[PDB]
Amino acid sequence: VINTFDGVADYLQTYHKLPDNYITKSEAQALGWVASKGNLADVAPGKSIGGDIFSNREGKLPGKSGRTWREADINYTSGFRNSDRALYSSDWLIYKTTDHYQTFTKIR
Repeated sequence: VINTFDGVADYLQTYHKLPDNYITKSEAQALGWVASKGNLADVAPGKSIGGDIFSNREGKLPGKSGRTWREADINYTSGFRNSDRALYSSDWLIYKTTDHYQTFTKIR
């Protein structure tokens, strides 16, 4: 696998977790992923980067007391990471970005 904007959006809102094909960046690193060589598909077959906390430093996403944001890679299959991300909050607001977190649009 589930790695589309709608499939992961709907899965979160429901199971309140990412599907089984997602791993955090530090877990990928441990398995041998080196960002510079784009080898995630070779060291972690069928997995995608997801579940890491996203700072929202630039305040581009809506803030709230106790609200925390996480990101997940969307549409990834192999090679270097793409520019598509699903941003999800602890209270289940879902935003999408297709331009490396420059802009955001509400999806759930």
